Order: sequence, then structure tokens, then C-alpha cells
Amino acid sequence: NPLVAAQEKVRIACEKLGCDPAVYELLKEPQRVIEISIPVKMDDGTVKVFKGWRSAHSSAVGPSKGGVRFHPNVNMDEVKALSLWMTFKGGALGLPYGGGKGGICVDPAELSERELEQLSRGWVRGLYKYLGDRIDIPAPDVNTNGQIMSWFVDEYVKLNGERMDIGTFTGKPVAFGGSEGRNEATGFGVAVVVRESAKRFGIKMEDAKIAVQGFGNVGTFTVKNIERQGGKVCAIAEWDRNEGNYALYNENGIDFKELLAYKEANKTIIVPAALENVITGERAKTINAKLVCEAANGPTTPEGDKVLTERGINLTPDILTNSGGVLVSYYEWVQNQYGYYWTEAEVEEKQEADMMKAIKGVFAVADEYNVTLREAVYMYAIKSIDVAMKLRGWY
Amino acid sequence: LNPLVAAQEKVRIACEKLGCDPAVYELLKEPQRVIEISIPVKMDDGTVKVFKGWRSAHSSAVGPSKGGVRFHPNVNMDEVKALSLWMTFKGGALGLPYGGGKGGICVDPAELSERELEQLSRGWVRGLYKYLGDRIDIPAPDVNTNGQIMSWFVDEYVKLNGERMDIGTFTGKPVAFGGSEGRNEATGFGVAVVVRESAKRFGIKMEDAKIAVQGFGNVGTFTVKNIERQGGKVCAIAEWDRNEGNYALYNENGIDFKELLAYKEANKTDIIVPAALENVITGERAKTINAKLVCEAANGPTTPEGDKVLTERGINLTPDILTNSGGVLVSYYEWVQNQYGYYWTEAEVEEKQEADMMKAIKGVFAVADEYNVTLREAVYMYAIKSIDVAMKLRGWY
Amino acid sequence: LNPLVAAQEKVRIACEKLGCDPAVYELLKEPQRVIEISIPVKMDDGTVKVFKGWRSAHSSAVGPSKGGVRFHPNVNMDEVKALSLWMTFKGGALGLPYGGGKGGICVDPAELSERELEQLSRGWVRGLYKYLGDRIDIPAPDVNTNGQIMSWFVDEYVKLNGERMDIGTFTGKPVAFGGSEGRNEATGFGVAVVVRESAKRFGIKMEDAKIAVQGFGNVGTFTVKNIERQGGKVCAIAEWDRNEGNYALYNENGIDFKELLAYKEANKTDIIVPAALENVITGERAKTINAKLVCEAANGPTTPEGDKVLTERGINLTPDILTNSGGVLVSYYEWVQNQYGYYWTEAEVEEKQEADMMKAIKGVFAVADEYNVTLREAVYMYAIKSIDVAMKLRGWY
Amino acid sequence: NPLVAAQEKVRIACEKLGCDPAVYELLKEPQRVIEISIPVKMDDGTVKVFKGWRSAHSSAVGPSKGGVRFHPNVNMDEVKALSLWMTFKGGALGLPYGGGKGGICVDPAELSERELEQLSRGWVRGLYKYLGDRIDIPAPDVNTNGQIMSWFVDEYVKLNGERMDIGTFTGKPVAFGGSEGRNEATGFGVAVVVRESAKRFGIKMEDAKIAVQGFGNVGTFTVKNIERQGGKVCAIAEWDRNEGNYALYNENGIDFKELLAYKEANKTIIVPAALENVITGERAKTINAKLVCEAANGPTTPEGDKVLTERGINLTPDILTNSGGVLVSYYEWVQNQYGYYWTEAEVEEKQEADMMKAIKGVFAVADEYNVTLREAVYMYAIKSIDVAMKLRGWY
Amino acid sequence: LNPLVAAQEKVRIACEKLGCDPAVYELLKEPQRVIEISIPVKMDDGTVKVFKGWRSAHSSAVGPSKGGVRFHPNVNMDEVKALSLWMTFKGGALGLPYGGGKGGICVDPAELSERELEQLSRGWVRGLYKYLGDRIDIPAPDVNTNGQIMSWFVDEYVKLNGERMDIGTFTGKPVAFGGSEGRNEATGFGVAVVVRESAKRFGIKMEDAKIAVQGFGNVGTFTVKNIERQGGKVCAIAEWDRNEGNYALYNENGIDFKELLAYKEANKTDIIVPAALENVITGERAKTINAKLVCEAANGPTTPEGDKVLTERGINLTPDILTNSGGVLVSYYEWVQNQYGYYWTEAEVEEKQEADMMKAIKGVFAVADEYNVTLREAVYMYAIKSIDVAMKLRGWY
Repeated sequence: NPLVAAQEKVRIACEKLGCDPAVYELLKEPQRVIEISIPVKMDDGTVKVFKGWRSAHSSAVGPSKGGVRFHPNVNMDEVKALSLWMTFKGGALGLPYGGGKGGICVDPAELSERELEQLSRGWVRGLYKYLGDRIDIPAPDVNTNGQIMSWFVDEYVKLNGERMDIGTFTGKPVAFGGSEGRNEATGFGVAVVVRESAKRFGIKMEDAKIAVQGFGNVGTFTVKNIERQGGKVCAIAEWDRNEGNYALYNENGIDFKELLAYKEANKTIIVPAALENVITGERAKTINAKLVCEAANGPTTPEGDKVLTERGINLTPDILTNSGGVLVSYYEWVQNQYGYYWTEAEVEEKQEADMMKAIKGVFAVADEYNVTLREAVYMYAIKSIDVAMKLRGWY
Repeated sequence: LNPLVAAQEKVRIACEKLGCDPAVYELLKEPQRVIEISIPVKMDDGTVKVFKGWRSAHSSAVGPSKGGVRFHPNVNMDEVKALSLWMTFKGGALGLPYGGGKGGICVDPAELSERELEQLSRGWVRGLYKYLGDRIDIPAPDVNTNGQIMSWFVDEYVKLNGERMDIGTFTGKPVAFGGSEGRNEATGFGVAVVVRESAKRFGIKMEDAKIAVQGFGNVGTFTVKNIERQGGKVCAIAEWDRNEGNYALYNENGIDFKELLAYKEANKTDIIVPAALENVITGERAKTINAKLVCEAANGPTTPEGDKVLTERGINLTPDILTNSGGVLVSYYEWVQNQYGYYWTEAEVEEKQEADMMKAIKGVFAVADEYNVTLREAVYMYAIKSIDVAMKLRGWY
Repeated sequence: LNPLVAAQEKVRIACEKLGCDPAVYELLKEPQRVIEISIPVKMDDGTVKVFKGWRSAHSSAVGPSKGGVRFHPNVNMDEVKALSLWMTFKGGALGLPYGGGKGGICVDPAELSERELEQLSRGWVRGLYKYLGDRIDIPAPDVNTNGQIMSWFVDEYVKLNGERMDIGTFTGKPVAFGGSEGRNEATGFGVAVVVRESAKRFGIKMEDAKIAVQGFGNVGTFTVKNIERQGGKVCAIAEWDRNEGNYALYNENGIDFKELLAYKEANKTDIIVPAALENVITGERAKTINAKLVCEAANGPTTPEGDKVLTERGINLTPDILTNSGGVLVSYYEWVQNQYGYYWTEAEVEEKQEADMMKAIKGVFAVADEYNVTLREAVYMYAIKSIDVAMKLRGWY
Repeated sequence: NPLVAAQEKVRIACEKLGCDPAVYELLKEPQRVIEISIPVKMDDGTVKVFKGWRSAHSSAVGPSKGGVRFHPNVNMDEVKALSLWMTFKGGALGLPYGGGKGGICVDPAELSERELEQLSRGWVRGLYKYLGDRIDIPAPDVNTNGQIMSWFVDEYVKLNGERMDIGTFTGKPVAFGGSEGRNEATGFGVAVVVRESAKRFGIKMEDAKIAVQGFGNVGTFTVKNIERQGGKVCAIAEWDRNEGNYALYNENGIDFKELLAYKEANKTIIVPAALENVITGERAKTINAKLVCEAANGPTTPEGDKVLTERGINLTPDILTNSGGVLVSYYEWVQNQYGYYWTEAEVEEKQEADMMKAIKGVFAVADEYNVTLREAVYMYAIKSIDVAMKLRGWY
Repeated sequence: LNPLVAAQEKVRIACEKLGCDPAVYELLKEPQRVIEISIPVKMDDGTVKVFKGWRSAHSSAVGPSKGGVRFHPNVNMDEVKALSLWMTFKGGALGLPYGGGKGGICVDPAELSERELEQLSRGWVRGLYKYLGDRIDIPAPDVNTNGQIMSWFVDEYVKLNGERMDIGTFTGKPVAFGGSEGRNEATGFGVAVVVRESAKRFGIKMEDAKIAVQGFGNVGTFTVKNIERQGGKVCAIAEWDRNEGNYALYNENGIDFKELLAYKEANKTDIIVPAALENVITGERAKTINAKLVCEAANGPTTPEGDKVLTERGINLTPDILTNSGGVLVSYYEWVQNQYGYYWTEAEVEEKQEADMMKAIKGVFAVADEYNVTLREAVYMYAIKSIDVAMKLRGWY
């Protein structure tokens, strides 16, 4: 199922680009998918075998890269679809990668932490020959973190002739060859994307106030960097239990510094963070903004997008706006390659440079093929993936 | 219906009568590794069509993985998964130092040009080579593949393998290119051996009871041949045309194999050995039968309903998996010869082939005598039993 | 005292009577390579204990390194260094294409849980794998290790080896997992062969002179067996209990091996073959003895003081290293079978085993006849002589 | 013998940190030590076999790194101990390495220079499979230099499938992929460390005059950079033969420029360069300074340290103060990895940045665990090594 | 003149009478790969002289490449290219799973010290090792090289090969270092076998017709030996001195090999077998001859003018390439033994050697009978024919 959606993005993109039919044919599906049976000797002394996958969607432009999921919903079609999405996520930035992804159909909640390690090691032990800092680079996704990555790296090295190719997995702890600027990367990304969009649509940052929906990891750090960049946020929005779907508002902007401080202790234009499918056809018709900046994946439905265009509202698409995270993930890999590590300031400096480069591209394409930013970003990714496949002789 | 369940059920049933640990089934339930690839072909008209391909390593418990590659349009992930499980059985039955593997490409090779076919074959290797090798996983021919495809496989593989000619990474090669003697008539030789030892063990003397062979295909051709080669002879054949359905020649004293085969050139046309097709010997054919012994040469000819009456009617049965395993036995020999690069003669191959068939027979019988059950349920048990030991020793549970 | 000196002295003495170059001793003085590792184990209670482990490659002059792994609490670097030197001898004595190697872990495996024991074993491999391989260095069982540890060794090694099943990287495996037939009774078969050829060469006919075997352990059990298998027979045994010390049965005409072994089940209880322990045959036991020939089956039973009187008393002696080398001979065969992956039968293994023992015997005798000295000092010379040639050819001096 | 001393540093450190008992157990001893017999066909046509070692103490944090010794005193226990010291030396800086070291029990004085090469090549030929720019990286120590490193690299490459992983050995000549800033690195390090210490203890550099004991390689270049950094040295100190234990003093600072010039031609607060165990209990009680900056390894004895604390005298420990050398050694390896080479100015710029980062860390720890700089630096190293071992799953 | 043209012409002529595809010649026209290296030697006086060296892989169509290394001052790229082409023939003639390879160093080893010679040899390997290996390309001795150089080759190669002792990467090793029995007298044994089967096929009984051997070199020594070993005997020899030119002993009844060889120690001095030199049997020597059969043991003794009259005079001729191929046959066996690391006895080597020579003879004859032409033009056709099949299967055209 989930594959059609992403195939669609390609063939729509390819359709407006006018590229060769091979492009779609080659991009239609992953270059390689491995499915393995990972036995775990469970704590009670038992064996349960868990299914795992890694799907390399593309290596046209560079080595493959994307995260690993420990969900019970993951199956081959999930990973196939998700890795295709990755190829977009990457090319959008113009990174020298292609899409990859993996997962294990597990409920990690059911597992002991030695059991969980054994599974993680067992995953690598199943695929290592098709992984490496210049083949395919896994990273965290749902239910995985720097702890799993650290287990992945340990076992990988052992398998790898002891050569510490630590950039074979990103999303590592700084304590173990990860990178600064990680945790607040995406939020920093969004804030940069907001300013340049506004600037390009004739809006001055310090001069128009802003609404951010949701205050998770993204959100928290997008309001932060809006302040860091001379702007400020009047309307937030958030959810509880205990009310649900509520909204803060302390007038000439909510102080991020002091609001964040209250999440500790209390645990309690438009940027949607938080959840998907908020902003549907009949939600879009109700608001008042000249610009929408998607920070969450999803927000606007294909129906919503339609009215925005007619209502005269511009929209920067998730894939671009929230790509700072993977941008920083890429930096981590770079630092691993020559083994020199950057500072938070150095990471931000580059992060701003590169986001702006990617923005410039998506805009240039929209201006040229005369269409939406959402349909431009996907075209930007396909366009450069196309060049590489043709050069390499794949068609 | 999903082909895996049948394969899995054979495991479930075998493990159940063996009394082995529940992990055994859990570990054997599914392949250790399956790779699915997208193989692009630049077609002759200058076009790209991408074909899906698979290799499924079912098990390496006992040794490296081994099994054939299919170029059918019906092949999909479930096919290969199931098939490779069947291979694990096929192998263990003989007690070979392998595990089951299999691969395929969803293609209609008929639709392909022969440079297109090569590019596909090379493209298949180029997709998986890192999980292939004479000591990882060894592909061989299956439906729509032959020694020509293997030869393309080997060429591309060597290129990818740092130029080291590990030619035993693919079996079913031509003699002209590091294949082995005794190949073409291996299975037929196999079944004949098994026919004699079965009879002997069930109190039947070979030269002393006449025999029926259903089918005179490759298998049948060479099974009647070696029955003659081993002192016996075949009275009743059986075969199909177009132009008249199931017929059965019967020249009483037997009919020469030598003269009969000679007439298939030019003309193009006690106990029992079914060759040819499956699902002969249904419930109501197994009532009409008059024999003390059935020797399966084709895969199939067992309606599990048929098996039931045979047991009550007092008729013994040697199961395909064992009886027709000479082919893979010889495929194994090829791999051996590739490893130290010394090549055996047709006579040397047969000598070993007899030795080893007899070893495997003795094993299946010993098990049947011990766990007090059918040869068919014994052979599967024989395979699981030894796969089990290895998994335990290796620490898999 | 440092176990190396004894091993080294054997080199010093051999080189001295051979007249070989001083480099020979200098090069053989010590292992080419010793790795010492810290193996962490996450203990069952959730704890970490780190165990020291070693592998010592003494020599690869003649071929890859080979020797067993010890799980004793007494093992230390000097043990392994010395032991691996002894292996170089053990091997060359037979004229095998190996050099000496050995390893160990300073552990009391008794103190360990069996998942703990596995993690240790796997952890040992994980520490050294880059200097192991079927053509670098091949570990086997020694004290407190068996085919179970080898099977764990092999599993982890394969994982580390890019999934290539080079199973001949460890010998002493179960038949069920690529081990070899003839293993368990190899040494016993060995000594029996040597017993006959020695006698023959010293003018004694096998069926024609009765024999004494000290000890009926594994070794002794299978040495009396094959003495019977080879036309001879044993009158006097000898054994130990708890519950009465050194006793010796003597059923004159000989006593069946067949019936005797059968009584060890249920009951749990001319010339000479010492099995069992070392330092039997002291100076004052070698005065009381009445035999024309001694065949060492145990390592040890030579007080160098004892050897002295035997020579003057006119008593010949085949040294352990040669007489009991059938075990490693069969360990070698296993490795061979692993290389081309074809497995030999117990009969095929014995046939070769006899052939090769006789080849090695002939060599040791030829040397003794030439350099005009004892079999014990001849065997060590035999080993050094061929190791020497290789070092010279290879350009090591 | 020499091992207890270093084990002690760990268990004292671990004791005040409060880390898990596994930490000490795992750090107690090297992860791997190889002992080899290196035959040399001597010039007269003879064979002498020399013993050699490489001890990888730790790779927790990164690949192993440390030097090779050609002394007759080197034995397994030396190398074990020394590689443990390396793990400290490294982590002190927070470098992505762990400790390694090697040696050959030889008197290189007894050897011809073709003999010496044959030994050096023979050393690599003995261990190469456990060396590499991402396993274990050897460097010079006593009796070894860039000439030995160059022999190591030549043979290594040959063994390595011809792949020029030249960062497998550091301390190479600039002429062969070494790095600028090498020779005067440690001296540059010390000078930086002096200024920041003073600054943190309320002393202005140009404003208080300084004593440096010894004028070797260190010393020479520490007075140099003191001048380079606005300070200046009044009292030196040095040794001859021919007097021994003497001291210069040309008043408002000795001109480094002109003094150095006189070593050519003539061959003839507190920074001890030169030798060990100067500053014992009864030497410490005799001087007058608010700060001691160890440039030599050793100076202050456990007895001396005691009175300094009570007498109110602060002390920056060798391991930190003199670590610029290895800092630059690390840079060399970085440059080897992507094959771009830095300038002396670029090396110094980074060198100052990173020393200051490491200083900041050691101070932060001392301020937190409320103890001496000497006991803080060792704690700093263990602390980060600890995190990595736990992440990687080693306990 | 360029040595390649002669080699190439043999291909051109063979392909022409076979009727094979034009690609066959195009692909075989030249080596697949030639490496030329500059080997620096630090000379004893402390100096540097750089020697040129080559390895030329002509073909790997059928298997890995194999052929010897030359230390002559005449060796250049064209020599090695041509020579390796000749190797492809030499090999295929026997039907071995190899292709042709060859190497050399333009040196006068006479001018070299023996540590200098070693450094050169090691330096040669160090230059090419990545395109050598027991399954890529296997070097052996040729002019001015022996088992000593091979032993240096092997030592350096192992070092470069991650310490894996793939010793079958070089053949022509000493028995003392993984060489093979039967080596030294292989070719002589070869020619004797071929002598008998030729005679038999041309209606001549061995014990029943006396024989002439030109030359009593290594080849000749062991060809008269095995003629005796096979029931025949030699009347006329022939040999050269200094001190009198071409002479020929004739002790009628034959003259013992045993006693004759014994006199070469101390003294240092029907149908026909030329050993020794080439270009004996010119046009005007082939008119003066009285024999029904010529068996070439030396490479050469065929003025293509000579061949012409032999055919018309009615005299049959077995060509060098086939007759003297026992040497390389045994070189192959060595490689086999290295692969699984089990070593054969001189008797076992001869047994196989006879079997395989007879197989190759049978092939060359079958071809000659089919394409109705000379044995000399048949053997080359035999080699091309099987190389052809492989190239086609592998997809090379």
C-alpha cells in the first residue's frame, strides 16, 4: 500500500519535468532489499525470531542513507516506501546520498534491554556486507536512538575487520563520534527556512508575528531560533488530557526562554509542528496568513493545498522545511570520514549556508517550471537524481 | 494459497514426531536471508525494463547454502522462500554439508533476446554477489536455466570476485567449463540404485521381479537404463502424446532400453516407478494398483490421500526427495571437484554416487525402524534431525 | 620453573646432533607470534569479569599453524609458548604440512554457566580472528575443550569471516558439523600400528608375543582393541581405583577386549605399552622390567633417568610423540576434508591412517639408523630436519 | 611493575568519579597485546631475532594510538603500562582515540642502518593485520623518528594491497605526509596552557615574570611562545659537565631569539621542562610561586604535590600541559584521511582552540568534583572513556 | 623477428581448419593482461640497479593462468607474450583447467649475489602480487629458475597475502615445501606412456620393436628408464661431448638403463625419440631416416620442411607439446594437492599420470581421425577447440 503514494510523487514529478520514461522505471522501486530472520535467545532461555529489513532505494547520486524502525507495523512495503521517501528527503538538500531505510517488526516495549541489544547486534550480523560508510548508512527512526546506533556500531566494527568506520551509522551520541547541533537541528532548519521564505515573499522577519502549532522537539526549537533570528512568536498551540487542543498566547510573543523553563516543573504566519493532516480543505478555508511553513511531515492534505493556491497563500513543504535534521546527520558522517569534529557554532554556520543553497534551488525550479513549492521540491530531487543515472549509464 | 505453508508444515510435522525443541521449528520456520533486487536491462531497441530477482538463503546451519535459480513468470518472494526451504530438506536427506538456498527472476525468458538474457543474468549476479560464494551460497540451474546461464553467472561473478576463479560458486556448469561427468544421467542412476536397495530390504530380488515405469522423460529414460545396468529390467513403460493420451508399452520379457531409445530418435515417440507428472496415484488410482513397492522418481505422485491407502493396502513407498536426489548428489560432487580443482571420471562419479546413495538410504531406513513410521515421514525427520544437531552445537538455541 | 626451557632444550639437543646452522635454534627458540587478549564476559548476574586468553603461533615454516586451546586455571603465556613449541614437534614428527600453534584461556570453566562459557568462547575468537584461518592458524581441542567449544568457535568465526564457511579453521569438530570419522579411536589405532611395525623391525611377530598395557583409559581402551584388530592380543592390563590402587588383570590367553569393555559398562571398573600417567618407568622401575620393547602411548613415561638404563639393559623404546600421534593425524585429515568439503568413511580414514603412520615410522627409523642414536632423539631430529629445510628455502636465514 | 602505577591512576580516578566497578575491570588491562619474534639477517650474514610488541590498550572512544620504543629496557609490562598512560594522554584532550603503544627490545646503537630498516620492516610484517589508520596508529617514541615511521609506512603499504593509508603512522616528515607545526607543538601547547591557567588564577601574562627549568626541545619552544604570547621569561636553568645544574638570567627576560642563536655555535611562576622527580617534598617547600606548569613528564612527586596544596600553590599537570605534541600528531592523521595538508598558521590556530577546549574541561571537572587539577585530568579522561564503553554495550 | 607471430600463426592455422568463429582468433591473438614492472635492487656494494620484469596472463578462459618465470637476459615483453600463448596450448593439450601465463626478468642471474637474487625475486612478487594467486595466475619455474626461487616467491607472496598460505600460487616447489612427488622424472614418464600408446595405435608392440633416443639429458635419462619400466627397451642412444661430437652407443640387446646411468656417475659421460636439441630432423635428415614412428620429447625437432617428407614417406609423428607434457601434468597435480593440502605418493602420482596422459592422447587421436589430419595439427586444434567452447559459454563473443 504505502508504496503507491511515493511512486506517485515520482511519476507526477517526472511528468512535469518531462524526463525520460526510464527515470520512473528505475526509481519505481528499491535497488536492493534484504529481509532477515534474527534469532534472539531470550532471557528465560528461549528463541524468538524477529523479521528485519534494509532497503537501499537508490545509490545513483551517492551511498544510501536512512533510518531504522522498531515498530510492530513495519513490513517490507513500509521500508520500501520509506526508503523511496528518503531519496526525496536527501536530493531535496542535494546531498551526495540516495535513499535507504530499515526496520525490525518488533514491539521493543516487550523486550528486556539485553534482549534489545541482542536483536540490534543480530540485525547488523544479518546484513553487514551491504552496509558501510560508502555503501549504506543507517540512522535512528521511530523507537531507535543513539543507544541502538552505538550497538550497531560496536557489532559492525567487529564484523568489519576491526576498522572503525564509525560513519557507517549516524545519529550517534557526541560521546561516541556523533556531532554537535544534532538535537536542535531541525528546529534551526525551519527557522532559517521561515526567514528566507518570508524575505522572498516580501515579509520582514522582525516585522510580522507568527503562529507555531505544537511544541514537541520541533516547535520548541523552531520558536527558539525564530527569536535567535530577530523574529518572535505570538500564538503557539499544544495538546493535553486534561483539555486537549489548547493554545497559549502571552501577547507580543511568548518568551521561549521562560516558557521552556515551565515545561520543566510542569510538563505542560503559520508553522505546523506536531501532527499530520491538520489543515484539510475546510481547515485551510478558516485561517488568515500569507505563508505556511510545514515543520511536521504531513500537515496540509492534497485537498488543503488546493484552496491555499486559490486563496493566495504560499507554502513551504515539510521535506524542505524540516530537513535540517538530516542535514546535520550528513555532517556527522562527514566528520567521521576524516575524523575531525565540528563545534555547535561551526555546525550552525554551515547549516545556514546549505539550507539557503537548497532553498535557492527549490525556488529556482518553481520559477522555471512555473509551479508550487511542493511540486518543485520533488522535481528538484528527481532532476538531479536523473542526471546521475544518465551519466553513470543506467539508461 | 502460500507455498510456504506446505513446506513449513513438513517441518512442523517432522519436529513433532522427532520431539525436538520448539526453537527448531522457530528457526527453520523461515529463511535466514532473502535479497530482492531490481535488475535493469538496456533492451535491444534501447529501452529499460527492470526485472525483479531474488535469492533466498534458507539455512546455512549444516554448511553453505545451495539451490537453483528460476526464470519463470510465476516466481515471487513466497515461491523462492518455500522452494529454498524444500532445498534444505533435499540436501539434508542426503546428509550433504549444505543448507537450502534458492533464487529466481520474474521474467518470461521467451520474451527475451539472447544478449538481453545475458545482461539479465549478469545483472542478477551484480545485484547479490556479496552474499554468494563457493562457501556462502551456491546457485545451480532450475526451471528455464541451464549451464549457459550458469556460465554467464560464473563469468560476471569472477569479475566481481577480484578475478579469483571460485567456479564452484555455481554448479550445473558444462563439463567444458568445470562441470562434472555423470550429470545428465545422475538422477536416473540415483533412482535405479534406490530401487534395488528398497527391493532388497523388502525381500525382492532385482533380476527376479519385473517393473513398471510411468514416463520416459529424461528421468525415465535413465532409470530404465540403469535398471538394466543393474541386472533388472522393465516390462511396462507408459508415456503421453497428442495424438493419443496415456498409453503403456509392454514387451513382456522387458524391451531393450538400447533399442527403445534408438526409436525415440527418428520417431520422436512386481513393482512400480512413477516418473513424469505429479498427482498420478490419487486416492482411487492407489486402490486399483497391484504392486508391493512404489518408487517415486518424479516429485509429486502422492496424493496424501493416496499414501493413506498404500499403508493399509500394505504397499511400501520410497519418497521422491530421497529416490530422485542423485542429481543434486552429482551437483555436490561438481562443487567438490571445483574446490581442489581435480575432475572425476564418469566411472569414478558413479562409484561414489552408489556409495553415497546407499549411505543415505541406510539412514532413512534406520530412522523409520527407530521412530516406527513411513519412509516419507522418515526422510524429512532424517533431514531435520541432523540440521537440529548443528543449530544446537553452533549455539543457535 | 619455566616450561619453555624443556621445549627449547629439545631443540638445542636436536640441532646439536643434526649439526644444523645456529640460526635454526635462534629462529625456533621462540614463537613467531603471540597474542594476549582481555575477554570481557557479561556474567549471568549482570557483571563483568575479564578473562585473559592467548594464541601462540610457534611456527609456520612448513605450513599453517595448528594446535589446541586450553581452558585451565594454570595456563599463562609461558604455558602456551612452550606448548605450541611442543606442537611444532608433534606435527613435524608426522611430516604434516603444519607448524606448531596453541592457545588457552586462564579460566576455571567449572565456575562458569554454559551461556557464560559460550560468550567466553565467542569472545576469544572475537579477540584474535584476524590471525586465524584454515590457512593461517588452526585451533583444536585441548584440556577442558571439546567439539562443543569448537562449534562455538566456528560459528563466531564464520560471522567474522564475511560469512564464508571456512570450517577447517577449527578441527576437533563433531561429525555432525564437519568433523571427521575415526576421531575418537584415532590415537589408539595409531599406537597399535606403531606397536606392530616396531616389533616387526626389532624381530618380533605380533601374534607371537604377548603384551602389557598400563592403563585402560580412552587411549588404552582403543590400543588393546586394535592390537586384537591386528592379530595380536594383550595378556596384562593395569588400572587404578579408590578402593585399591595400581592393580593388573591377567587372563593369560589375553582376555577379550570385546567382553572386557562390556564389563566397564555397568561395573564402571614379551613387551609393554604404558598408557595412563607420566613418570611411571622411573630409574628403579626400569631395572625391574622384563621386555624387549616399550611403546609410549601416554605422553611422559620416561624419567630421562629411566631412558638411560633401558639403552644399557638393551630395551628399545618408541617415544610418545610418534606412537600417540594418530589423533593429530586424524585432526589433519579433518582439515583436508574441510578444504574440498568431501568427507571420508571410518574405513577410508583408517586405510590412510595406517599408510601415513607407516611413512612417519619409516622416517624416524631411517634417521636413527643414519645418525646412529635412540628413537626418542631421532624423532625430534626428524621434525627439526624438515622444519630446517623449509626455513632455509623460504629465506629465513 | 610499571603497570601498577597506571592501574592506580584509573582506580583512584574511578573511585572519586563513583563510576561502575566494570570501568576499572575493563580498563585494568590492554584489549590486545601482540608479541613477535623479528628475525634479522645481519650484515655479516647471521640471524638475530629481536622481540617486539604492540599493545592496544583501548579502542572504546576511537582507534588506538601511541608510539614505538627501541630501548633495551622495553618488555611486555613496559608497553602494557605505557599504552595505558596513552589512553589517559589521549582522553585528556578528548581525541577520538584510545591508547596504544609498541616497542622492540633492541639497542639500535648496536645496529647497522640496513639492519635497522630490516628490523623496522620486520616489525610491521609481524603485526600489520592489527594496524591501520582506523584500527591502531603507531608514532615515534624513544629511539624512533620520522625515518623509522617512513620505513613503517613503506612496508605497511606493500602489505596493505598498495593502498596508501599513510595516516596509519604519524610523526612522519612533512616531506612524506607529516604535518606542519610538529617540532614546536608541545612548546606551543605549554605556552597556551600557561596563559589560560594564569588567567584563571588571576594572573596577567605580560604582568608576571616566569621561570623555566631546562632548555631541551620543550623549554626552547615554551619560552619562545611565552614571548609570542606577550609574556616573557626572566629565570631559565639548565645543565652542563663542566658545572652541571646551572642557571642563566639576563634580567627583564632572556631574549629567546638571541639565546637560541648562542646554542648554535656554543652548544651551551615555574615551568619544569627537562627531567623527572625535580620538585620533591623538600624542594617544593623552598620556592615561591603561585603556579606550577609541568612541561616535563614527572616533575612533582606525590610528596611534593601534598605541600603545594597546603602552601597554596596551584599546579597544571604534565599530561594536560605537554599534550600539544599529540594534539598535532592527531592533526597529521586528520590531514592524511582526506589528504589535504594544513599550514603552520592553520595548525597553530586549531591548536590554540583545542588546547583551550581541553583546559576548560579539566577545570570544569575540578570545580565540580572539588579537587586538584592533577586528579581532575585523569578523571576527565576516565569519564569520557566510561560513557563510550557503556554506550557500546561493553558493560 | 617477433616470437609472437609464430605462436599466433599456430592459432590462425588451427582456427582455420576447425572452422571456428573469427572472434576466436581475435580473442586469442594476444594476452588478456601484461604487467611490466621496475624492480629496484639495493646491491651488495650499496647501489641501486632496477631490473625489468613481466607477467603475461594469456588466457583464463578455461581456468586460472599458469606458466613459468624466466631469468634470461633475452627476455622482453614479446618473449613473454609469445611464451604465454604457447602455454595456453601446452595446457589445453592436456585439457587442464588452466589458461596460459608466463613471466620473466631481464637479468643475468650469473651477475648476481644470492642475497641480490632473493631481493630481485621478492621484488618481482612485490610488483605484481595483486594479479597472482592460486585461482588467478600460478607461476612455476622456467629457464634459470628453480624451487629455490619459487620458495622465495611463496614466502613474499604469503606475507603480502594477509598471511594466508596459498602455497599452490607457485608450483615447482621442493617436496620439502609443499611440492609434489614424481616431479623430477615426470616428463620422461610422460613420453614413455605416449611412446607405448602411439605404437599400440599404429600397430607396434612395445617389447617387440627396438627404439632410438637422441639425447640422454634429464628427459632422455628418464624416457629410456620408463621404456624399460613399461616392457620395452632402447638399443640406440646418441649424445654429445667436446671431445667428439654427436656419437651413438648401441649395445644391441638394448643396454641396461640401470648400469648406463651408473656410468654417467663417475665417468660424467623400429622407431625413434628425439630428445636434446631442436632442428635435428631437418629436410635432409628426414630423408635418411628408417622408422615408422617419431616421438618428440624435445621441443623443436621439426623443421616444418621435415614434417612434410615424413607424411609422404609414411612416417607418423607424435608432437612435443603432447609427448613431453607430463612435467606440467605433474605441476598441475602439485597445485591440486596444495588446494586441499593432501600430498600424493610417487606411485599415486604415476597412476594418475598414466590415466591422464592416456585421456589426452585419446583426445588428440579422436580429433585427427575426425578432421582427417596430422597429430601435430590435431593437438593445436584440440587445445583451441576446448578454449573456444569456454569463451563462447562465458560470453566472450
